[PDB]
Amino acid sequence: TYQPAKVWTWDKSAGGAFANINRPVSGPTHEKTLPVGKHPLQLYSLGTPNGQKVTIMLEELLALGVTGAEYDAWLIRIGDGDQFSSGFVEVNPNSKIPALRDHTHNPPIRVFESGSILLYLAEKFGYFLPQDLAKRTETMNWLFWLQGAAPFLGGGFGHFYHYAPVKIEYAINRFTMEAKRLLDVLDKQLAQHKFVAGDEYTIADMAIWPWFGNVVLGGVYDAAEFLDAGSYKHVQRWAKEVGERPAVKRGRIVNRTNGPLNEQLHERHDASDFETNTEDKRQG
Amino acid sequence: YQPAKVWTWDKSAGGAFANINRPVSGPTHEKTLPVGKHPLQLYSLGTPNGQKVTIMLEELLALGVTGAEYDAWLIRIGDGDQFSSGFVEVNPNSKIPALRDHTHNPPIRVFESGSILLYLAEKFGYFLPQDLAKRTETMNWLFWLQGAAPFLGGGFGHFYHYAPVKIEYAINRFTMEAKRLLDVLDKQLAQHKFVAGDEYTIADMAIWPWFGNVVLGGVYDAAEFLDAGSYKHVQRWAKEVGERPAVKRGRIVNRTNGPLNEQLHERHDASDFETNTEDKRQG
Ligand SMILES: N[C@@H](CCC(=O)N[C@@H](CS)C(=O)NCC(=O)O)C(=O)O
Ligand SMILES: N[C@@H](CCC(=O)N[C@@H](CS)C(=O)NCC(=O)O)C(=O)O
Ligand SMILES: N[C@H](CCC(=O)N[C@@H](CS)C(=O)NCC(=O)O)C(=O)O
Ligand SMILES: N[C@H](CCC(=O)N[C@@H](CS)C(=O)NCC(=O)O)C(=O)O
Repeated sequence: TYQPAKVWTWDKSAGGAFANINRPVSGPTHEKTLPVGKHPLQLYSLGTPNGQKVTIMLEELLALGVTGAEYDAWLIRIGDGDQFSSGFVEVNPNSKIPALRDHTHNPPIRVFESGSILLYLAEKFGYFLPQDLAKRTETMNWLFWLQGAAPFLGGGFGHFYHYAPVKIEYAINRFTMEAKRLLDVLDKQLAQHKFVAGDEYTIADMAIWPWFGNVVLGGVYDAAEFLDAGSYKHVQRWAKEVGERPAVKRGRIVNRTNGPLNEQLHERHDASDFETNTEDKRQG
Repeated sequence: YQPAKVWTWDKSAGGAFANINRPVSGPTHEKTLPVGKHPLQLYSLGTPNGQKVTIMLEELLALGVTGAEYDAWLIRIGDGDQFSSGFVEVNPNSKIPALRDHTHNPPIRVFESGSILLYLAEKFGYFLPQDLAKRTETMNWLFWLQGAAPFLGGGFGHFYHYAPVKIEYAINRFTMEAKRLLDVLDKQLAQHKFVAGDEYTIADMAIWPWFGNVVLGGVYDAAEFLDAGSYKHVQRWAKEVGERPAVKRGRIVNRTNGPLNEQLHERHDASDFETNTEDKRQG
């Protein structure tokens, strides 16, 4: 019967999902400077649920004509360890996407953590975060909630249900029960409010949709049936409402490398890229 | 064992926190929350997440910010107090800490410890830099904490410490990550006195009760396992922050175990630290 050691040590031979990238130590593995484009915002990211939050926000800002939200979204393949380049570590020492630099300052200001990037963009431009203190505070409560909940959905439920090479009943049960509890909190909130934090769409919706909205629409971990996604009537209503917004349809495909080819735009350097550079146009 | 097509909730599970954990949210009983005389009403327990907030409130009072006066009411999460109707009304997620600011009508509810730290920093104007670069870097680390603690607590703490059955696969996954996060923090503190820069902020208050106390042996009985003495900069900073007068006080609010002089079950007036700690209630 297994007993932990007095002092944990790393077995590099264990293998398994993300074996090639996960380590007990942080920092750079190689020297590479990040590319920088002509736009004021430089984003270094991948179209996972956390990258999508940020590119949905950027697209929503552009739809309101916000010229300062123009951006270059450079692809960082986390499977290849691009997050451990010297250049990437300088923008985010935690080596996770998304990471952004705002080049309208000197020196440029780095922003890492998807939730921090959403708050930074909301404050910078003044949209998608209410002015009223009570409404702003509710919006922040739900944004934080997501930032504290996604780790359970991804690092817990998604890991054990989808990626782990061994199906562990105790861990699947613990993390599926919690993912359901979180969906239930979200469902009972959306029963009473059009959007997560109230009557208006905010950065809280943008943070939550790529995780909880996509999970119930079948888009993450092949888990909608296992999670009984159809039982969360109000999550479904809201996930379809937010998912149909034109800026969400564009934001959700930026830096995306899975799904239908016509729903992948591997980098974004101008608005016209959506017309000409999606992966369905690059098959020859 | 193979997962089902659709997960169903069995009982017969009696593992750690199995008696409070459910796949559904909402109240288990009806009870109103107590309300005291002070402007800020806190409903919490002195776990790492409660301590973030009581530290901030004590730091603000140390600066003479009288509007941070607070009632810190005890919520016993092991008794299901987080599932009363009154508690669900302040935080529909049923976790502590949760706070209401009764200087508004209706009072403004604030839930998630990181949301509370931000709300208080913005309300009073302390512990969140005004310079945009420094402000942004403080928020990066605060959000980093809020996204990292789930792995330290609901992963590492759960599988290493609380679960009586030690599941090697899970313990290796979450220990590795705990150490990676410690190393991030150590490499940052190698270059900076506080987590976000030169000055103490809400980011230190968020991170200390988790990563600071883990390295000092205060959480999960894990310092040896984690090789915590290897993170020299986390140790330096953890000791430096722990010496702060307001940290010494904040860390004991709503604590219900440990030495008697390190337990103040509720805080309802500043003199409670002199009169009403569990050691002083000894007759
Ligand atoms: N708390 C984070 C989590 C970010 C995150 O988990 N990014 C993942 C991809 S979605 C990643 O970069 N993983 C790289 C790795 O684990 O090495 C945030 O909200 O930004
Ligand atoms: N993301 C959270 C987590 C809060 C949390 O995990 N609270 C725990 C105590 S430290 C809790 O109330 N647990 C009660 C339960 O799980 O039923 C926050 O930062 O406030
Ligand atoms: N270090 C990895 C990389 C995979 C990954 O980073 N997953 C992301 C989603 S793409 C995640 O669970 N993020 C948690 C969060 O968003 O807080 C792992 O072993 O789980
Ligand atoms: N629902 C429980 C209760 C235990 C609990 O709430 N743990 C807190 C620490 S006291 C936690 O890990 N919080 C995670 C966070 O702060 O994000 C669990 O099964 O993990």
